[PDB]
Amino acid sequence: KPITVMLLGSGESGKSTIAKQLKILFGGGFPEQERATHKSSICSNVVTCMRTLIEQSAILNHPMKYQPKSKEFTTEDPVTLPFSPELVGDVEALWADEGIQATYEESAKFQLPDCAKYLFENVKRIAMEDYVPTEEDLIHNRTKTTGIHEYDFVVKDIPFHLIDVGGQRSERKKWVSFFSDVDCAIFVTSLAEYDMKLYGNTSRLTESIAVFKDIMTNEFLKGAVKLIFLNKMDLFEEKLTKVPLNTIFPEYTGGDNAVMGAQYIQQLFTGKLQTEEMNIEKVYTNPTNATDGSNIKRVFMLAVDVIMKNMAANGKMR
Ligand SMILES: Nc1nc2c(ncn2[C@@H]2O[C@H](COP(=O)(O)OP(=O)(O)O)[C@@H](O)[C@H]2O)c(=O)[nH]1
Repeated sequence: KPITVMLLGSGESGKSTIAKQLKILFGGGFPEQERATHKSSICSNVVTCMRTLIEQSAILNHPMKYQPKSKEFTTEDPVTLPFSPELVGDVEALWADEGIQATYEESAKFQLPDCAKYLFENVKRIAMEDYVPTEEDLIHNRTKTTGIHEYDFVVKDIPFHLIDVGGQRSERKKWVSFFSDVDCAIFVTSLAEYDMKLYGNTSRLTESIAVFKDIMTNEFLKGAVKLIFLNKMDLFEEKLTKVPLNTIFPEYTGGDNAVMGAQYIQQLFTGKLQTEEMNIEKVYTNPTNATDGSNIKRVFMLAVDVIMKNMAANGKMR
């Protein structure tokens, strides 16, 4: 029987990106027909993300040199099926325009999907008539996984079964207790959300923390190893330079140091629990960059050993 792993997290923690990444690395990836289903949302995101920046450049007074010609940037209507011929061209001009670039740097804050820059840098290839999304596009594109995804992979000749629990907090609860005999629960959280508000909970950070505190006391998850992926370490490093951590936690003295800062956030989730960073009741932690296949491969590897060691010591095996 396969080793079972359950992914939990808040929204926009990147847990769905982790799951696609493991299917690519250890599953069979995604076949052309599965990939082609993502064409419309990717094509749509190209336009909507850029409308966002144009609108924000007005709200934030960064005048534009360039002026869009295409049908697509004269309307708020949903995005049609084949792009107008001029769409490609003015996406490239727009992204190179001084005012748009200035607006992009003030990304904190309005709400710009993480995939924006990737979409723009890839527009020549996305706007082609015969374009079929690649696995890398699927990694970077934003999708809403209304939540219950299963699959199997193998790692170093050992069967794994992955349960990806999505949905509202209210249905997430339903599924956690449905699955029996889970060997490992992986909690994913976005480091870059430390400054984002909400309104029960006030901020994204406190909402994630309370989710995690659930996992730690959930009686159906006793027996399961608890791992935390502090995700979006890349985004967090950079974000720290525009929104310093002590503007959110004035009781913090570590400054620009993304390592010390990630630890500070990590310690807010784990309190008095014993913890262990896999990079050299007990909670294992590791920062991650889910859009980096190489990073997720190296990191899940450490994880397999932690899961195996633990199971051996708990009288479970294979
Ligand atoms: N830059 C960066 N983006 C990420 C990372 N992890 C996830 N994302 C992005 O976050 C967006 C949505 O995250 P998603 O996997 O759908 O979250 P979930 O479904 O709520 O668990 C996608 O556009 C991803 O490309 C990361 O480590 N780095």
